[PDB]
Amino acid sequence: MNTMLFSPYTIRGLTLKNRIVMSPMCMYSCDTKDGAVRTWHKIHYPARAVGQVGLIIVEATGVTPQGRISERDLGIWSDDHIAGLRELVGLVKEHGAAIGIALAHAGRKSQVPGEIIAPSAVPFDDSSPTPKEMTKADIEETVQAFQNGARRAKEAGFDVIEIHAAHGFLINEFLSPLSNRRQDEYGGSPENRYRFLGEVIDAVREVWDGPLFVAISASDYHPDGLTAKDYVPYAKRMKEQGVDLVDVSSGAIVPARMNVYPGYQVPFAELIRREADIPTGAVGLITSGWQAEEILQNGRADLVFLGAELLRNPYWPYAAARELGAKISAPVQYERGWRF
Amino acid sequence: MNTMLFSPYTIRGLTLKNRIVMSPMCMYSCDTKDGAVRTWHKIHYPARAVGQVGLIIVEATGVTPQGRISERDLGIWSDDHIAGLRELVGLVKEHGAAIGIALAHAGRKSQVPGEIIAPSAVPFDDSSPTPKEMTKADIEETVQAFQNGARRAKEAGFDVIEIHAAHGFLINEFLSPLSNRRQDEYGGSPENRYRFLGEVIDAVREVWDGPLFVAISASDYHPDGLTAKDYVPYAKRMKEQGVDLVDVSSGAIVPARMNVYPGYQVPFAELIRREADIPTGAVGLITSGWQAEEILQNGRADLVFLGAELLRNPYWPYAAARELGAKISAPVQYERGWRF
Repeated sequence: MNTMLFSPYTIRGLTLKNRIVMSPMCMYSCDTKDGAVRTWHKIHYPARAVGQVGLIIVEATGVTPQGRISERDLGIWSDDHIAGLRELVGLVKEHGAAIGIALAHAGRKSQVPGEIIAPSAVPFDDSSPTPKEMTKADIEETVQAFQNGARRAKEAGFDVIEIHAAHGFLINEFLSPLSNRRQDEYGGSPENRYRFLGEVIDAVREVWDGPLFVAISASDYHPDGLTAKDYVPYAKRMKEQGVDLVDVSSGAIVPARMNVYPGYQVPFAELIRREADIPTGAVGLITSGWQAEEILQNGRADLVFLGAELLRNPYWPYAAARELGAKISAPVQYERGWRF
Repeated sequence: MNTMLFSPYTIRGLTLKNRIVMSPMCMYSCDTKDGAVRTWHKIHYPARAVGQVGLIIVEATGVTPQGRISERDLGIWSDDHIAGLRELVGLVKEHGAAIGIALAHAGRKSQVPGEIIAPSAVPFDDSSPTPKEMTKADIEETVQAFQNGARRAKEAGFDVIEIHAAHGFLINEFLSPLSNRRQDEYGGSPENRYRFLGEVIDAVREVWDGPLFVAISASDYHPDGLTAKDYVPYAKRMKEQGVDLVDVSSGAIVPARMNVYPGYQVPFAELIRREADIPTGAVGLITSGWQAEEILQNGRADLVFLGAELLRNPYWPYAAARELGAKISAPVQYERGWRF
């Protein structure tokens, strides 16, 4: 009847109607290949809003055309993108939900034709292009791209920003010593590997005072790589720098074996939560409403992030609320249809 | 593995990918009160298309402003409506589904301010306005409105048209002797009560050669009213007149007791099907994929029409296909998410 999953959650001054969040998931549907928002996105994202998702994070959006994963990604490297994005914001908020955006750079895992960049000139695998080692100029400009992305997102009317430092992409690559072999201030030590992310958090916080997430991969799944222990100092640092919540997933820095099963990334989300004393978001194989409730109720995370579950059902919250016997607001058009 | 629910179904030359159909359900979301298509409709209808519904019938659309149920309904009484509707058609078809529209007149059950019309000047209940008995001129013009609605729907690019003669609305009111007390060619006998619908089917068929549904209420649930027996001659007539399928629901002509339970309108849909030798669509409380499969497999109907089920889940076909272990096409963006 009276559950935690469907309880409000305030981040800074922004209040989410529930703890359900849509994770960023690339839709590869910018057919115009210019980072533009499209018909697809205007159907896809508000559908989850209608289904009572409390916070919807728009897919990894490239801060530069270089930093796209693919050519068919969304972009925010130009003021021309603000209008497309502002409409998307309107269409999602109109139907109840809050909206965020994952500012992203794909680093050495970019599949865009041409030069791709990374902290060190070291490919993802045997089959991947070797990226260009970044100059201090490249670094500064990339931090600047992130700041501009944030400025644009603010102007488009987003409620939340997520700095995307996960899944083997640029920022994640600086953090992991597998990929960061630099011998200047940006590599070589725990504090140095953090600096890139740190300057991005500062750079974004200059132009944006709203709710701020950071996505991480808490484990590299590699003997010589990082583990969730390593992100505890980093999360403590993020807290001081003003990061409000940590979106805790894992993996994808280098090819690796991964044991996948229900809530397999929850203990990462909890370790960072308790040890760094910072709010976290759990993600990855959260099927039922029951399972989400246990996560929140046992202080494992503060928001449950959903992925395929919301691709499989955009109205998953209604399904979960039936399963938990909870009362939630139906759009007025579906009140009688959602017979409680 | 290999099921009937997810088998094609060709009507005239139009082939539906499966037997799933979204029933027309009024959304009361024309806030501009001018019959215009709106943001709401452009999210609502393509969401079900994305979820692999084979045929989506747009809500009861008023052929005149008088024939709206409410002021916030969709309309098709003007050529100005063609553009709004053509876009909606585009947004639904773009994402796989076929699209239809229920041409509607609300008769004496209209709640629009001003004059409402009916075959006889007899209200719905004690609490309802008394309608204006229709002149032969009124009749002709109403048939003409229906024809124009069809012409516009064709021009907007709809694949299917449904003449809405159900749920106690205008055409249904001519058919039922509860509501039709006329003593001219339009009332008094079984053949006379049919004539209004008959002239509408002819009038629509003049301007439209595509797939044509007719919605009926097979039972008035009243001792002196019609029963599904009575719609067998009428369905035989509809067949000759070129009607391709009959959308068989029931009730709502006058206030009445209704026993409601799973597939409670299926035997209506089957009687008309076998006895008139015409394709039918079953509707009303069809929860599972299992239950839909039995209907199709035992020749009870040819398409299952869905209502609240699709308000509760727009991707119900995916749910049903999991339940039946059937292979269906996911939009390319959700292929991996819909892991089969």
